[PDB]
Amino acid sequence: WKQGRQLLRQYLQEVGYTD
Amino acid sequence: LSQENTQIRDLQQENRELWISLEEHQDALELIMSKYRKQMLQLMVAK
Amino acid sequence: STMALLSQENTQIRDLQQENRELWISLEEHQDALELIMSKYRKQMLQLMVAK
Repeated sequence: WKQGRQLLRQYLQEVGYTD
Repeated sequence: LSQENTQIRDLQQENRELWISLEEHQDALELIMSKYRKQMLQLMVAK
Repeated sequence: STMALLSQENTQIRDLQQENRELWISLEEHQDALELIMSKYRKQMLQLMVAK
């Protein structure tokens, strides 16, 4: 389903964004 | 009522879901492009 | 209905299928763009850590 969010979050964390 | 009405309702729900996912993908792409640009600036400062 | 593809119910279905298809294509285009930019980001990061 919409598990594509985990990939987006991986990318965002790789470039330095945080939770 | 009928199954065509059920198929329409299912397609409308899927449409709403897809618009939400596209918003998330567009936002992520904008955030990553911003970091990539700022990294290029820092590579310009270092070089 | 006897109107086939052009019946009111079938055009509603067809329009939703077409728009959902366009959204799915745009999602794939966004994922293609994201993995391409991430590839460049990692390369540039190596150059950055090499110089600085």
